[PDB]
Amino acid sequence: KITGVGKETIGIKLTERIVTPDEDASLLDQTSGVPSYFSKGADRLEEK
Amino acid sequence: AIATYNSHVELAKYLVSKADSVYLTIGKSTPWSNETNPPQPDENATVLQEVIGYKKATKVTLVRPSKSPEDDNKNLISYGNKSWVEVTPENAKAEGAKWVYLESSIVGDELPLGTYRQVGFVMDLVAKSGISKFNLVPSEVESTGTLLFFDNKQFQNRSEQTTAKERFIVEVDPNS
Amino acid sequence: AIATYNSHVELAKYLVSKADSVYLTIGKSTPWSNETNPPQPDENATVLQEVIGYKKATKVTLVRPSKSPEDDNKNLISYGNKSWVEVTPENAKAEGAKWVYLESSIVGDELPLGTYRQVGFVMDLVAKSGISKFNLVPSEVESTGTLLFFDNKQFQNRSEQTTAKERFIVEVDPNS
Repeated sequence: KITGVGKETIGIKLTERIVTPDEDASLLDQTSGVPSYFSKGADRLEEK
Repeated sequence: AIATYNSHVELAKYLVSKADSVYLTIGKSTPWSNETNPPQPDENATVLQEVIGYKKATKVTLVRPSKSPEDDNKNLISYGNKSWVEVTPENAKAEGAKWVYLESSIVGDELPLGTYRQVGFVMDLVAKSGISKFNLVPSEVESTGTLLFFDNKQFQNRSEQTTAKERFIVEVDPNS
Repeated sequence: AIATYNSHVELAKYLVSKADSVYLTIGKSTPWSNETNPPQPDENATVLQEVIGYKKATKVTLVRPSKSPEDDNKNLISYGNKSWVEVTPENAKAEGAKWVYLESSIVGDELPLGTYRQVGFVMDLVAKSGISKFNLVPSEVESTGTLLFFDNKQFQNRSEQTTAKERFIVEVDPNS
């Protein structure tokens, strides 16, 4: 919300993360599956 | 009245779902009253004695005893002079898997130094906030949770080249 | 390897957390071979024979055996010519309440009347969309979930005057 007086500028601010297969059951290998051998590989950059 | 085979399978699927909260813990850094023969593992103990700390389990899963040739190709683990195969949560009642495999390893330096004589897995360990690391000394923990399974161990030591591997195979009712 | 006393208490707490999904089920409306000696129950059974229907569990709780004077200031259940007392999830360790109580009641013909010889309880049942009524005949169920516990009793009737209060006291590990 704005104050309704003088100039006001509405803007978007993006923020970045490294995100890991410990936070993400999805980053766990489909060669095998869930927490399993082959499974805990790379992390990700993500921007929102 | 009687719990079914598959109930143990379903409770075993519940324990595997708890995996995040499962920590190996090590303790008893000083002598037993008999270092040649450790005391009995009293199931009324809620905690290890002389707690060194806690490490997240590296592998929590359903298993069964393997058989050859058909399993030879699958992910295998060796335990108790027997060979075991990993089972996935949806397969559990197709396989018959009422056994849970639990493991962790202490990577060299990641906890305080020297001997241990107790080994166990808790679940429901909750850290103090802004801590996230998988290895915890008791002064970093907010709730220890519940000691699920544990064992008493002998005078064998740890230092930084000796990454130590500890594991069990268990079921919820070991004796129906 | 061994499951601690408090592990049973926690698994009992988990079954009590599933309470929402729990249904009584009744079946075996035709005779046995010997109506004085039922066949022994088989734990490998996934469901009752001759399923009459499902009724939502009316009461799911931790319990323990009662004693006096300490339980005189509490909720008492009567069953098996023994008296039992209700226990709550955040007290389960402090009371030692590894037993679960299950109970449901069928009022009159809200399921089709007649005899039954199998009593059992399921979790994870789900009904077809919009059917919220706690009495179900099998066609109204979307998924049967899982049969956790049951028995092969000798026959009993149900009639318009009756209300068939069935129950079980059970524990995850009836023998450790």
